[PDB]
Amino acid sequence: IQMTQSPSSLSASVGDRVTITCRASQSVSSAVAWYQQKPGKAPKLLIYSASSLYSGVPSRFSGSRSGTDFTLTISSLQPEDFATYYCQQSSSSLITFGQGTKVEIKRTVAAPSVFIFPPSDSQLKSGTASVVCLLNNFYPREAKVQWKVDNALQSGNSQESVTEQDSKDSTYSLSSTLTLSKADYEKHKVYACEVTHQGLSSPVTKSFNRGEC
Amino acid sequence: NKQIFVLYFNIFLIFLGIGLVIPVLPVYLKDLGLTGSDLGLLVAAFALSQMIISPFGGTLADKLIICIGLILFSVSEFMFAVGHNFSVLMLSRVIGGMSAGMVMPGVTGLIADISPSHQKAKNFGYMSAIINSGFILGPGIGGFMAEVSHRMPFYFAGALGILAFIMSIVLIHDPINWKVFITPVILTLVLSFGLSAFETLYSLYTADKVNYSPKDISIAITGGGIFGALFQIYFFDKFMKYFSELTFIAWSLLYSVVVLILLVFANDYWSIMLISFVVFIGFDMIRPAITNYFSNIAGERQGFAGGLNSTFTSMGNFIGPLIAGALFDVHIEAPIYMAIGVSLAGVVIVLIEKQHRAKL
Amino acid sequence: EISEVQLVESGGGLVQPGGSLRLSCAASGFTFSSSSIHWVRQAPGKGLEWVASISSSSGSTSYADSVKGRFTISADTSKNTAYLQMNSLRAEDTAVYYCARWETGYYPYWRMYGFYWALDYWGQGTLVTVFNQIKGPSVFPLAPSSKSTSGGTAALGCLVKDYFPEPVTVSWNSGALTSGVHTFPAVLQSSGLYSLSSVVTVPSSSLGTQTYICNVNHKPSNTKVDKKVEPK
Repeated sequence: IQMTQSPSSLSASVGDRVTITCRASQSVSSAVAWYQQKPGKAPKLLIYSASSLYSGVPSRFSGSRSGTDFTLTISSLQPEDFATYYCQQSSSSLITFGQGTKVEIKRTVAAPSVFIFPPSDSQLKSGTASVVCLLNNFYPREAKVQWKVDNALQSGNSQESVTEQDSKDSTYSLSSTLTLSKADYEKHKVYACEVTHQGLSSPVTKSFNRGEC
Repeated sequence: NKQIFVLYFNIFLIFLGIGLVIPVLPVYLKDLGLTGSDLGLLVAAFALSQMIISPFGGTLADKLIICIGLILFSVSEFMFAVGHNFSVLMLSRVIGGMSAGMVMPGVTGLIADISPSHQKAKNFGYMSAIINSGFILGPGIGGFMAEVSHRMPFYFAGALGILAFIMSIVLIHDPINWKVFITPVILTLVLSFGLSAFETLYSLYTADKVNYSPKDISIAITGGGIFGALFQIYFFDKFMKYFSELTFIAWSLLYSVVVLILLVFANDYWSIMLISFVVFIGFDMIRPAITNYFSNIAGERQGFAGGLNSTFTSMGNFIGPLIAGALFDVHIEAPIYMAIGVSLAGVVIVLIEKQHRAKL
Repeated sequence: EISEVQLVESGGGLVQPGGSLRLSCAASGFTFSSSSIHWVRQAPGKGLEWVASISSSSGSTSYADSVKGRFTISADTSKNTAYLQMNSLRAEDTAVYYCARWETGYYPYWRMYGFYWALDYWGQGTLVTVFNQIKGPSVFPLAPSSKSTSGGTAALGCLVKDYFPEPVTVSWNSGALTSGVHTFPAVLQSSGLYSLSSVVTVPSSSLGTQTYICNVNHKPSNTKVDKKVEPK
């Protein structure tokens, strides 16, 4: 048994209508619940047996059975409705949750800022001299970096992780870290990171050189 | 003419008091805990407090029972409304079952002797139409009152109860053979095994077939109640013909199984799904039929006969829904065949009359 | 709504694979004699997943197929709690195990539509951590250069390299700088040692005057290393 749930990211502005759908692999019954989980807290129950509002829950969270297409419909989103929504199948004593739907706030467009940092002087003792090309205060998510050293692409040596949307400025932030050894570092001189993003009108690519000149 | 009109209000209050608790219970199901087993026990309180206590009414019935039972109802329902904790609500439903299983034999008996030898038409038709009117108007009245001070609906039916004493004490005035009981007393159980198992699950059978939001099914069943009432008002012609005493039940059961069979193959929400509510008409000519049958076996002491009804019809109405809910999950259509099965069992048991009529 | 039912859990922490934990979900404030207990979990990052269950009275210990047989769940009604064994631990079992309770029924009323109820109660959860190659973190500072991105604006931070296991808490000037801190979630590196950097945004003209130090309170390695950031 599975419970496929789509979509897995909603960028919906405040007060608009959203719809989240689950498709049971087998038609079970009217037994589906719709949890929500704030970041780093406990899930709460919103709708139980696929149609009934929970006590102490705003009237907007209107669920709807449709065949096997159980759906949750919020008429208007509010600043207290920005968190992950899970849908649970209460089968014959073999429970299974959903793949997870996130709901995220919209901003207009923010130009990402880029920084690059030389390797620390204590990296050279351990051989690995990791440099990082930073991305701070942007929206939206879609952005990526193609490194170059002596104007040559690198693949598989850069791992990157996004943060979550800051509570104040409502932007993301990104960082890609490149790890090498002194066997590969010392034969290369010119280092550069290139960033492209939707709000970034043209690619911006500046970085440093060996010698701290 | 006026004694009987006073008398109906007692029965109206009893079943409106059963119907008034639905739209207020979720308010303090969360205020007391009240897990699943506790709620099932709360249901069974009324069942096993109506079961054994009802024949006792017919033990005592040979005026007084109605008034003491109605004071008991008002006190019971007030103490339900107080609502300390489960130790109070459980005993409140037990004493309420006492009251509603003592007044029902009292009314069902005393109508059978004050009314003239035409005791069927107005008397029993309205006594089994006001029952359904109370069941309908329970939640309907409770909808407006539960919004303001959710305890208010409860003692509302409490307050009316005290009113239903005075009218029933100053507007009204006073004036063996266990083998022969066997034919209907088991009979009224069998349909109550499945008819209840039908009705209880009608809101779950037609939410897994063609989709019914709660308002549409309420429209369907209010229409069923109205168009069944308009058939059991002229009930006296149909019982005066159709070989009165016992033959009618068989024909109603064949009609009901026919329309259930037609119901199993009905899609199309408004055309051939809604209009097939008329099934319940065939299930609303039989409750007055068995009540009249009970009043007609016993020449005197009709309280015992009415009580023997009101105990085993409640036994069926309690056993049935548990079974139907349990075996509903193995199918979607499971409740219907229970109704079909018990209806054919009723057909089997009523046609035993010919061998019984061949000897005395 | 007047409810105070609190489910609590305790007993997480570092283990070795093949260890034996036994997680107490100490119930309270309700009649345990007839209720359910359900144990769910959440891996770090992913979504919820159900792993065990029990009915307190007249029930059988239902399990999840992927992790069947390595758990022994049992509820002791005597002391008002319910426990869950922990045996043959694999790296896929690092999680945050909530303890939860659910019911759902129907209160029917004579061919109308009557009821639905859920009763919902959840817990808080204990971080359960799995296979250890315990190592303190190595902190190196990402030195801010002289580039003048936008007037008085600059970025700096310290890199927390080659630690295992989660978590690490970083803070700047020991709580004196939170206005513009970024602690990127840790990424499971290929070599097996997690990494997690942190950077802040500070005015550029202020650099070389104040100080900045990051304090890695990596608890399971009992380690606290502070490195100083200076533009050089």
